[PDB]
Amino acid sequence: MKILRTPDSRFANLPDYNFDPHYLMVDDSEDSELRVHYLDEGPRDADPVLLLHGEPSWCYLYRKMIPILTAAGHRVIAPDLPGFGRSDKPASRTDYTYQRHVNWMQSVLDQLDLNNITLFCQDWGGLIGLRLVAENPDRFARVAAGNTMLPTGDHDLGEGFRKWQQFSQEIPQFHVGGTIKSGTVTKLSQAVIDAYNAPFPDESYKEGARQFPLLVPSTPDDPASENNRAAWIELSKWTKPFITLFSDSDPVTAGGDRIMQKIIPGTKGQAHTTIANGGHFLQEDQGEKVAKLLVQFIHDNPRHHHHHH
Ligand SMILES: [Cl-]
Ligand SMILES: [Cl-]
Ligand code: NA
Repeated sequence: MKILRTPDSRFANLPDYNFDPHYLMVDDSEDSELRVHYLDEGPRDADPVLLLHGEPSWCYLYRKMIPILTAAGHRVIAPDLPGFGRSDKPASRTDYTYQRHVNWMQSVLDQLDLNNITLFCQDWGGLIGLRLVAENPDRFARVAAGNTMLPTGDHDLGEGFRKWQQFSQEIPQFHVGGTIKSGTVTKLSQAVIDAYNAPFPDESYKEGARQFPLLVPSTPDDPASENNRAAWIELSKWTKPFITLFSDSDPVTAGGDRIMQKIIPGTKGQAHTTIANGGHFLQEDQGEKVAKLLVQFIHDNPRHHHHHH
């Protein structure tokens, strides 16, 4: 595979974003490697909070959440998926697969040796992140999920998702900022919208953004269907804390918290809530509120341990 790298001038002086870049290389699965950007904030020895973004966002989506988390003493890891943000971007839509995305984020976990993780996931950050939880029980301490899902393809995904999937593929050019506007309930400033467009100087950089909706399992024969069935059987044994923080104004994922509460034992006892005045990209509309709830969630669910452990 071939990769594109967004010029660094694109990332200059973005609103409410001043986080230094970190990088690591991951195997591209085709005999080379590509660069993953991530943020790594907060005390070096603190348990990490892993913030995974999805389609078609990047770690900028988390910028209002990160300072609240680090002020409360948390280490925060916020990676950019290949195809997005400051990460390298495979040049063909066919380069992007569900399994590759899982493997690329697994490599982040492995290289950073993240343990005792609190995951917060949304959109594809949950399609990927919940797979990582299922496949790495011993690395995760807690999970928070908002406006996400984990489809196996055995069921209809519903009105909202079907509309999105169709629109995302029909449009002549993919307007990343347009998608963020459509998935928020706030009149975003143009400089914020421009920050969502920053990774993508032209259409050639958008192949990951264009492929993502096609990778969502919607049939039982999807290449990810069985892996997601297996993930659900692991989640049905997840007894550690699991909270849902879905918002009120996202038809694509509405009600998706109920199946998590039904199936996942570690949801029992947690103070799930519905984030008011929040669209699909609830971190953009309601980042402060969500981050405060995530701080509280960690506080309400201590991990008892010795020093250095
Ligand atoms: Cl736009
Ligand atoms: Cl999608
Ligand atoms: Na429950």
